[PDB]
Amino acid sequence: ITFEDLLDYYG
Amino acid sequence: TSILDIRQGPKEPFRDYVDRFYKTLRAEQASQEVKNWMTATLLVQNANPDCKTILKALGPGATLEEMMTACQGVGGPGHKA
Repeated sequence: ITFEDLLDYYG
Repeated sequence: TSILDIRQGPKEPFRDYVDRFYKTLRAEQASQEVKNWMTATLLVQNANPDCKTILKALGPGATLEEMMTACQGVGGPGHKA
């Protein structure tokens, strides 16, 4: 996974 | 702190570790591209042994949701005795 996936998940 | 310093506790829920990793990585001074690479490598690398096994098995195409599901209860179940 990418940082973008983290941003999407928690954002 | 440094993203390099974030590692899953021996019994820490994977969901908790991902949250800590995200919080630290947000603050890290690096390019977006580099943050992507950090996520793509370090998150699995610095998972505890039992989660790390599961995550490698799931493969590189796994989603965060899928990783969360697969690691549920590893180290746990964490209910009061």
